[PDB]
Amino acid sequence: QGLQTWKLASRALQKATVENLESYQPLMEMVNQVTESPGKDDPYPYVVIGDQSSTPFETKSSFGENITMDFHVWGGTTRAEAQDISSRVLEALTYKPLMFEGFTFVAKKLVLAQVITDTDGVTKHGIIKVRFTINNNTG
Repeated sequence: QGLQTWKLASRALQKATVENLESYQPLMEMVNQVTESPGKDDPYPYVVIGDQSSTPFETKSSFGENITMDFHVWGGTTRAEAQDISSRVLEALTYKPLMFEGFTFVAKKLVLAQVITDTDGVTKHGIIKVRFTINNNTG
């Protein structure tokens, strides 16, 4: 009953994560574009959900006991807005706690995204990588 009882439930946490993104009223006034991949050519500031680089290779399965979700945000302004888009997406992510209908997973990962201003004239973008673990998933 507890072998690989996730599968569609783990990816449905991305739907529950999309439910904190749709339930969080301050984020929608900041983006016109919270979408699950389509709308990459839509107006700035805005966000698409997926993965970064050549992360899923041959299979799209994050080892065994893990659920993985990445968010890619292009605001395109200055240093304060990159912390506001990144803090607004994580503030949504724990605004309403992550549960799916009989299934619990906890956000347990170590990452960093740095906000910087360069002399060469670079854009401000936020790349967010989140992993949720079923190991001690109390719920």
